[PDB]
Amino acid sequence: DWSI
Amino acid sequence: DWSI
Amino acid sequence: AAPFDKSKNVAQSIDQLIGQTPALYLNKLNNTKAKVVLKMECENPMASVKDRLGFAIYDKAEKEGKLIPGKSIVVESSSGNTGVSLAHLGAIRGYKVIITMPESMSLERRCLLRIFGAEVILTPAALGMKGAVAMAKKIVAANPNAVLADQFATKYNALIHEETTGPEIWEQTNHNVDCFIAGVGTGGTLTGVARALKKMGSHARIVAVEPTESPVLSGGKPGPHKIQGIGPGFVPDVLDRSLIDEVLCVAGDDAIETALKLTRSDGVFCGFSGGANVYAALKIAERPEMEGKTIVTVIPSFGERYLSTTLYRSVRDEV
Amino acid sequence: AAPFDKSKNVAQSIDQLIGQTPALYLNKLNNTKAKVVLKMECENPMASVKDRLGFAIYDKAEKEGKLIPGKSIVVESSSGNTGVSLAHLGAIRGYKVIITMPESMSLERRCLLRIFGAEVILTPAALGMKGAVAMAKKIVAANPNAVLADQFATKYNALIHEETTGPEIWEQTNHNVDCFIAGVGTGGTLTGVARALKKMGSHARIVAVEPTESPVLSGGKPGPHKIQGIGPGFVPDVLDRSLIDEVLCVAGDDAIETALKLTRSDGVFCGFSGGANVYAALKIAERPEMEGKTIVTVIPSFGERYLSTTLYRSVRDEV
Ligand SMILES: [Cl-]
Ligand SMILES: [Cl-]
Repeated sequence: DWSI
Repeated sequence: DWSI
Repeated sequence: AAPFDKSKNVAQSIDQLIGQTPALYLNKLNNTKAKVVLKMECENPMASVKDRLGFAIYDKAEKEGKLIPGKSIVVESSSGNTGVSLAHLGAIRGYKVIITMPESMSLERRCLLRIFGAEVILTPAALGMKGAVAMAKKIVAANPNAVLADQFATKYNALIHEETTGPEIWEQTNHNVDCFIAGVGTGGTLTGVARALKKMGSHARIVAVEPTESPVLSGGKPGPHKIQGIGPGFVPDVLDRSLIDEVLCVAGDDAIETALKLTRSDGVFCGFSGGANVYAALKIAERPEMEGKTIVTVIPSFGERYLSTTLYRSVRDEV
Repeated sequence: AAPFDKSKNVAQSIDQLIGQTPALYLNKLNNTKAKVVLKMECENPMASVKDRLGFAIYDKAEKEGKLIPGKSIVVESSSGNTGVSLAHLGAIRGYKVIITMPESMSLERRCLLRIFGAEVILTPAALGMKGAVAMAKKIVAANPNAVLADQFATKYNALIHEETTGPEIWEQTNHNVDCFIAGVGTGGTLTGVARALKKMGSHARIVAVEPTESPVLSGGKPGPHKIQGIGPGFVPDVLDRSLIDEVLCVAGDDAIETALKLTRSDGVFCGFSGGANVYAALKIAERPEMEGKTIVTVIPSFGERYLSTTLYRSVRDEV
């Protein structure tokens, strides 16, 4: 998941 | 050497 | 902004090159009867839309008295572009920057931040992004001078998009927008542009994109997905859901296919999320009601940052 | 060009985003009494100055009737940015592109070209760049439809810089240039800008940079060096030496040090050759006669392309  |  | 023709003046600092990005019609890939306009945030000086959020946080917090160069330490948990833009601008503004991220991240992500002299604190791989978030909170809780960038809640984020991204779009499209589509990471781009468009009297439909595999806005469960840059797995405080007309899910594999096609069709070279945004724009553009209408979306980041990811593995494997 | 405010209009194709780049004063790194202005060619759409040469070759050759989309095959030997820009524009213009380069080149160089669907022909490692040059010549000699981009001799190369890069610089600096400095790869940037400046009546001193380790313009012997993008080890036909007031050698290690310092000082993130150009600009700026004068140089390419090279190894090792 997340990569922001 | 060269890289263009 | 204020508006500043970069093509005719000499900037005093690289942060004046942020924003005022180009806009580009989708052409060969667009086989529909609607116009699709791409807001080219990949053309920012550190190659993504987060340059606008970085600048807004440093500029607006300093102006309000909350950051003081050489005293404040800016801390954030990010394995993507926010950490890059924070590291890049903190360096030239005389802020110590600490970015947390899991131990398992690629050498490229860690190394790009250390180039700009950020401190990178690596958290245990097994704890994932949760572990990096917790470490950033503890660092800020323990040190009075350490403050969180707070990308998911900061009022600066939607505000910068309302003051810049949205009025640029309005001028570029000659005050003609029928639909604005953007993947939601922090929600700043969608929220700020939607605010500006509504203040200008536009009736544009506002569409939020999220990954099918982590359909949180749609009411489903968070989960791991491929679409780097969007889909945090909660609803960020920045995002104002009252402005959204439709939430459209895009599958990670449609994003990846679309990115690969865009390079060859139109020469646009971007990450997963510009593939998801364009997939979504083309889907909307197929709807018969959109015939002759103008759809605007965003290319959030340049492709070169993703050369090592699943995105271009099909090309990597081929090579 | 013609001039086209990208910040206020929607482009019909990505090639309209080439050129009209920003210009930026060197600030924290500049401790001298001269102004140093950086022409930010790193901000081109495929992240280097070669986007201007690519466009000029496709546009001008087609207009003259020498290239016909879907018939002509564009061939070039390049393990650097020319091959990228040729591959990128050939794709969206409907040209088959073949780029030759040694087998030993990094996965990134080969993979970036295949993203844009270029054919990459790998030549034996032991033959080096000579082997890739010979293969490109044989391909073009054998096939009537195959033609050489010919970056080192094409009249299009200096011409594009005379028509665009040089008049942009002139407007941005408000018709005030006392010295223009550029590393010579093909010599196009230095030759075209020097032509425009002289046509405008400028008395600017024109300085060519080359690597100390391959000081060919200076009368020495060619040799392998680190400064990617410049120093071909012969004098290219594009280069008009009659326009040059001084040839200044820069050592590869000064280029590398300067690149690393520039990121942290001014937020400018570039390759070896933007480090060499800035080192040379700062050297000139220290000369007492340059007090109060304006020196312009070029940042040829964005740094992200170099993350895997010797350039940032010191950071890589540190990480
Ligand atoms: Cl992207
Ligand atoms: Cl460079």
